[PDB]
Amino acid sequence: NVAHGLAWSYYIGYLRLILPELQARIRTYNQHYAVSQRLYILLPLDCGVPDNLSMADPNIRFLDKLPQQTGDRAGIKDRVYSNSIYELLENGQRAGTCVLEYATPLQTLFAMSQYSQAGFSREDRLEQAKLFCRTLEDILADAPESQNNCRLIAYQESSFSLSQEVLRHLRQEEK
Amino acid sequence: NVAHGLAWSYYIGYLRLILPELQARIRTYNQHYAVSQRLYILLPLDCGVPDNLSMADPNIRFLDKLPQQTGDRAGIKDRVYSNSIYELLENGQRAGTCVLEYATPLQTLFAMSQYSQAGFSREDRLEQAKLFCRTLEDILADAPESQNNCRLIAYQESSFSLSQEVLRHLRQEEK
Ligand SMILES: Nc1ncnc2c1ncn2[C@@H]1C[C@@H]2COP(=O)(O)O[C@H]3C[C@H](n4cnc5c(N)ncnc54)O[C@@H]3COP(=O)(O)O[C@H]2[C@H]1F
Repeated sequence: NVAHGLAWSYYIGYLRLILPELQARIRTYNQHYAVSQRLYILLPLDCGVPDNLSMADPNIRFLDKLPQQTGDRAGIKDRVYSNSIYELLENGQRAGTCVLEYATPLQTLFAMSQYSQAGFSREDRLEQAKLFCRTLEDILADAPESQNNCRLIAYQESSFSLSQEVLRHLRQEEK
Repeated sequence: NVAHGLAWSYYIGYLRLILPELQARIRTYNQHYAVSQRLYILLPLDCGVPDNLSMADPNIRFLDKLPQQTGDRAGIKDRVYSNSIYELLENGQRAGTCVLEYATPLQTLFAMSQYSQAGFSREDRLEQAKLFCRTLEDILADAPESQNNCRLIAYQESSFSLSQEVLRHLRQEEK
């Protein structure tokens, strides 16, 4: 049961910090250049987390980075928190724009199954992925930092489109 | 037993990535400006991890940052990995220079004890801190990425000097 600590580390280390300042950083980018107002976190339950989001789906294109967020943390001066903005194509048309990224601990969970010393078996990846997604959902429900500033996209994979899955959450948000 | 996953997340997410390129980044800084050749990770077993290293000890002074390390990870373009270099004073004298930082998961472990939903009790901080330090030691022993490029400083706290503790590991390294 190591997915529980990873979910809390994901909140304590990442989301508790960037979410309060997130909507102010998006308004900064929009005024100089639109992008939706919340961060969309991808949660593939098969634990397949590609490093390059454009390879997962050609219709997901990188556009530009948000302004950086820096702070002194654990002895590191101005540790850099940056997020990438993606345009989601549909039938050759720009169907939306948002800040999109995977949940890094999912791949961190994936890599633990390879190492023998971790004691984490391959068969447990899906169960711990659901637990990570479920524990993260329970955290952000009571999290004061998250006031409708974050959206979690969880899915299981033989035809599938991540652009359509992301666009689904985008369209329903506009209502 | 959540400290086990945090140690592996610390290795998979951070040390597996920066250590292979670490010694090349130090040689870059030294040639333009010396600093020791390995990264010193602070592991206070009381789980007290200040954000500003200069507050922990006045004799630990920030000097300058290393060149950044960037890579595309989990959908984020050019995620920034940066480390701070510190000069350690002794009796008003510069007694050494090295890349120094705390282990971030230690504070991440510390914050989990506050939240009730985490199910992590305050009394377990010391035991999990030792387990995190011990599990991290077992990982870096078999880690091919770590070939004498990293040093772990673990300690327990009524007179104590972190500068003296760090300088102890520095002096013994030179032999
Ligand atoms: N660049 C860096 N400098 C210093 N230490 C770093 C580091 N990268 C990693 N580490 C160490 C390894 C450990 C687990 O690394 P991951 O497996 O990537 O899981 C991270 C992913 C997410 N996350 C946090 N910051 C960002 C960000 N800026 N961009 C995108 N995702 C982020 O939050 C999780 C918990 O973060 P943490 O700071 O509590 O623990 C980290 C820290 F101990």
